[PDB]
Order: sequence, then structure tokens, then C-alpha cells
Amino acid sequence: LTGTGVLTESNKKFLPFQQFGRDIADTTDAVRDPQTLEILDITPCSFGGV
Amino acid sequence: SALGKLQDVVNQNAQALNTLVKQLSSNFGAISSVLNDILSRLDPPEAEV
Amino acid sequence: YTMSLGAENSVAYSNNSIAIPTNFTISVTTEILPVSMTKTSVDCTMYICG
Amino acid sequence: DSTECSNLLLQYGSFCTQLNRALTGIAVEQDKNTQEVFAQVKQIYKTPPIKDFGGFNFSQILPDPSKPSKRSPIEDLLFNKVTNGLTVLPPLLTDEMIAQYTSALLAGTITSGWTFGAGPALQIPFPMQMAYRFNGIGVTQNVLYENQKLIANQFNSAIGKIQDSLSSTP
Amino acid sequence: FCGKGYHLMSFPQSAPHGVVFLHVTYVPAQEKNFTTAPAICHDGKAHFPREGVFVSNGTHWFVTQRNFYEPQIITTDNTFVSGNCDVVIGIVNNTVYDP
Ligand SMILES: *[C@@H]1O[C@H](CO)[C@@H](O[C@@H]2O[C@H](CO)[C@@H](O)[C@H](O)[C@H]2NC(C)=O)[C@H](O)[C@H]1NC(C)=O
Ligand SMILES: *[C@@H]1O[C@H](CO)[C@@H](O[C@@H]2O[C@H](CO)[C@@H](O)[C@H](O)[C@H]2NC(C)=O)[C@H](O)[C@H]1NC(C)=O
Ligand SMILES: *[C@@H]1O[C@H](CO)[C@@H](O[C@@H]2O[C@H](CO)[C@@H](O)[C@H](O)[C@H]2NC(C)=O)[C@H](O)[C@H]1NC(C)=O
Ligand SMILES: *[C@@H]1O[C@H](CO)[C@@H](O[C@@H]2O[C@H](CO)[C@@H](O)[C@H](O)[C@H]2NC(C)=O)[C@H](O)[C@H]1NC(C)=O
Ligand SMILES: *[C@@H]1O[C@H](CO)[C@@H](O[C@@H]2O[C@H](CO)[C@@H](O)[C@H](O)[C@H]2NC(C)=O)[C@H](O)[C@H]1NC(C)=O
Ligand SMILES: *[C@@H]1O[C@H](CO)[C@@H](O)[C@H](O)[C@H]1NC(C)=O
Ligand SMILES: *[C@@H]1O[C@H](CO)[C@@H](O)[C@H](O)[C@H]1NC(C)=O
Repeated sequence: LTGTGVLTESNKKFLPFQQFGRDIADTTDAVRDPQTLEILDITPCSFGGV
Repeated sequence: SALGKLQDVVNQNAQALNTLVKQLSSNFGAISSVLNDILSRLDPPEAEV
Repeated sequence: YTMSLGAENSVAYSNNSIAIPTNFTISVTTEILPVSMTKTSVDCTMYICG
Repeated sequence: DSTECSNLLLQYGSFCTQLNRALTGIAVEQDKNTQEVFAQVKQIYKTPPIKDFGGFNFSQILPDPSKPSKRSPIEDLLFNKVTNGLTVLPPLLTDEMIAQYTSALLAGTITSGWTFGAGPALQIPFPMQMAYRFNGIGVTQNVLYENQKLIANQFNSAIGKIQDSLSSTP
Repeated sequence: FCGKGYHLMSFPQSAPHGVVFLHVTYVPAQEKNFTTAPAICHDGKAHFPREGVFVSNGTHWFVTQRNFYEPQIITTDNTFVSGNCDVVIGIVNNTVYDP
């Protein structure tokens, strides 16, 4: 699973089966890292109009 | 329901934005709706298609 | 049901009678008119391609 | 009815929902337009059975009791002169109720002046209503009263010429 | 255009992406029947109201403003003379007071 974003700590209480999370657009918003099983939130990097 | 004329405009604009965001989830006949999946799965001659 | 258009009123017309008001009501009514929308801008390249 | 076509059409998402919603908005907008145009009165007025309006003739614009559609002769001529997933929704107001609304508006503006549009319908004789309208355009009441027969004859002749011009122009 | 009734004034109010107009209007109420005439015949002359309308409560004739009942004595100050009584259809006989 590929993508770009800032990985931060999260407070979303994922259930044991649950691995990733999806927004309305279906783009991945949170992910569970292998090897260490922790839950990393994925926040898109800051952008806007010049 | 006194202020329905303004709420109608707000709901129409929010629904248009939600539809435009929702349209990214459609693959439109492709193998996937995610561009990164296509770019990581296929060679550029068929990933171009 | 078949909807009614209004309460039926028959105006007491005759060729030499008039109706003159003897009192009045100061009536305040609301009229709601939209003026503007939310100003939305879409980055076309980022929306199509990211 | 092709199921493979609909399975391929589900790949394009909610295009059909947007088209149906836009057409539904147009369909309710037409009923809103008719509601705003014709339903400007909440009282259904009737003319008196005796049509004594000081020589003024409204038979070409008042509803004809002999016709089952309850239309005016002018309105009857107007209605005579107009000739795969597709559905046509009927309008919310039928032509009989639109004719009833126009009949109520005509009865209000004949029997009550402009008073029914601003409040309760206050009755007034039609040669007095006409004099008030004459004073609205800056002509004295006496001019209307002295020449009331000529104005009534001119009005009846003009209404007949309107019916003749509508019947003679395609 | 500015509410139902005779428009007096209006107040604007801001609203989210909109405007709200408070239309203050005048609505007539408590109407009463009166017997009316187009003109008053007096001394062989026809008298017409300058701004009002001739009304009668049954025995006496008055002139009042059109949108509010305020009966006043039919005088020369509030009437004007045009022609004789032979032309106007529905002219009635009543005295016209001279101040
Ligand atoms: C003015 O007089 C007319 C007739 O004298 C009144 O009209 C009548 O009103 C009553 C009350 O609703 C009805 O039952 C009658 O059928 C009406 N008759 C006609 C011929 O319309 C009218 O109400 C009077 N106006 C006022 C303000 O009192
Ligand atoms: C004109 O109408 C007003 C109300 O719109 C009348 O005022 C009311 O009069 C009654 C009895 O006199 C009182 O009990 C109410 O409290 C009054 N209401 C208000 C808001 O003041 C007024 O009397 C009427 N005048 C005429 C001449 O009919
Ligand atoms: C008002 O106008 C109508 C039609 O414009 C008149 O009705 C006509 O009457 C004459 C003789 O009475 C007939 O020969 C015509 O055939 C009638 N025309 C129609 C269309 O029916 C009516 O007489 C006029 N006056 C009144 C008081 O109603
Ligand atoms: C019509 O109005 C006039 C004037 O307002 C009334 O005449 C007055 O009536 C009162 C009541 O009896 C008397 O006290 C006055 O003396 C009368 N004035 C004059 C100049 O005579 C008249 O009664 C009213 N008529 C009706 C049927 O209401
Ligand atoms: C109004 O007054 C006029 C004049 O005072 C009346 O006309 C008179 O009527 C009588 C009988 O009808 C005749 O003998 C006179 O010759 C007429 N005089 C004039 C100058 O025309 C008229 O009848 C009165 N109308 C009412 C309704 O009372
Ligand atoms: C390796 O991944 C597994 C999950 O499949 C995990 O249980 C284990 O702790 C991981 N070990 C190390 C050394 O990361
Ligand atoms: C009003 O009609 C009556 C008949 O109902 C008649 O006697 C009277 O002269 C008419 N008045 C006017 C001003 O036309």
C-alpha cells in the first residue's frame, strides 16, 4: 500500500481484527504497521493555493 | 422549516462536494480506483491505458 | 384527496355599495433571499492525479 | 434489461443519481413556478350572477357555464390553438384548477378592485373602480363619469378585437 | 414586491449566505358597508370628490378617504364642480355646504 502523508500518533480505538481505515473518498487514513502492530494515523501533507 | 431557502443552497453545495469526492472511489472500468496501485502493479504501456 | 384551492368567498357586489375599512393591522412579514454560495476552488491536477 | 451492461455501469459510480436528481429538481421547479404564478390568492372569488357592471362586458374573459371545462371563450381559444426509461410526470395543478385560479383573480379584480391583493376584498362598483384607475394615471374622475358609455363601448370593442386577432393569427 | 399589503417600510437582517427582509405593511381591517354615489347633484351642478369618495350611512351623505373610514361633511373645499347633473349616471341629490 503506497501513499504520501505524515504519520502521527492516534487515539482511534481500533478493534483487534481492524488493520487500516478509510475515508469517504476511500483513500487510506490510518494504517497498522507490521512487526510492531501499532496503529499509525495517516494525515495528508499540508497543501493549498498560491 | 422557516429558513429552508438558505439551507437548500448549503445542502446542494455540500452534496455536490460530497459527490465530487465520492467520484474518486470509482475505477471507471479500470482495474482499480487507486493511482498508486496501478503505478505499482503495471508496466507503463498498460498502466498508461 | 383532491386539494382545495382556497376558502370560498363570494364578494357582495352591487352597483351602488362600497366597503370602507374602519381599522387597520400593522403586519410584519419575513422574506428570505439567498445572496451567495460557498466559494469553492478545486486543484484540477491534484484532484485528477494527486 | 441487460445485466452485464448494468454491471459495467456500476463502475462509473453515481452519474445516474446526479442525472435523476437534476431532473427531479427541474420537475419540482416547474410546479413551484406554476404555484408562484397562479396561486397568489387564498380566497376563491366568484362574480355575482347579475353581470351589471355599468355597460362593461366581461363575457369573453369570464368562465362560460355552458362549457364543461369552465373556461373563458378566450381561454378556450388559447387551449385550442396550442397543439426507454422516459416518463412524463403530470403537473401538480390541473388545467381546471389553473382556470379556477384565473377565474378567482378575475372575480377579485372586477368586484373588489386592487383591495383583494392587499387584504380583504372590499367591494366597489366597477364605474368607480375605473374612475380610481383614471385618477391613478392622472385623469380626473369627471372625465370617466361623463364619458362612461363611450369607454365601455371602446372596451367591449377592444376585447372583441382581441378575440378576433387571436382567432385570426396562427 | 415588499410584502403582502400596502407597503410602509422594511428592515434588512443579515443571514448566513443570505438576507432576511422584515416587511412592515399596512393591512385594512374591520370593513363596513356603505351606500356610495359617483357624484352629488346640487344647484344644477355635479360635484365630485377631490381625493375621496362619497359614502352614506343610510340617511346622510359624507365624503371620506378611500383606505380608511373618516366621514366629513360634503363641502366645496373637498369637492370640485364639473358639468350639470344630466350626464353622470347614478348622480344623487344632496346639499353641498358652503363654509
Ligand atoms: C354587506 O352587505 C352584504 C349583503 O347585505 C353582506 O353579504 C352577506 O354576508 C352574509 C354573512 O356572511 C352572508 O351570509 C350573505 O350570503 C352575504 N350576502 C351576499 C349577497 O353576499 C356583507 O357581509 C356586508 N358586509 C359587511 C362588512 O357587513
Ligand atoms: C382597531 O383595532 C385595534 C386592534 O387591532 C383595537 O384595539 C383593541 O381594542 C380593544 C377594545 O377597545 C382592546 O381590548 C384591545 O386591547 C385593543 N388592542 C390593541 C392592540 O390596542 C381598536 O379598539 C380598534 N379601533 C376601532 C375604532 O375599531
Ligand atoms: C356581452 O357580450 C356578449 C358577447 O360578446 C353578448 O352576447 C351576444 O348577444 C347577442 C344578442 O344578445 C347574440 O346575437 C350573440 O350571439 C352573443 N354572443 C355570444 C358570444 O354569445 C352579450 O349580449 C353582451 N352583453 C351582455 C349584457 O352580456
Ligand atoms: C348617519 O350619520 C349621521 C352623522 O354622524 C347621524 O346623524 C346624527 O345622529 C345622532 C344620533 O341620533 C344625533 O344625535 C345627531 O344629532 C345626528 N346629526 C344630525 C346632524 O342630525 C345619523 O343618525 C346616522 N344615521 C345612521 C342610520 O346611522
Ligand atoms: C333631484 O333634483 C332634481 C331637481 O331638483 C329633480 O329633477 C326634477 O324632477 C321633477 C320630477 O321628476 C321634475 O318635475 C322637475 O322638472 C325636475 N327638475 C329638473 C331641474 O330636472 C330630480 O328628480 C331629483 N332626483 C331625485 C332622485 O330626487
Ligand atoms: C514480526 O511480525 C510478527 C507479526 O506477523 C510479530 O508478531 C512479531 O513480533 C514481529 N517480530 C519482530 C522481531 O519484529
Ligand atoms: C343599480 O341597479 C338598480 C337595479 O338593480 C338600478 O335601479 C339603479 O339605477 C342602478 N344604479 C346605477 C348607478 O347604475
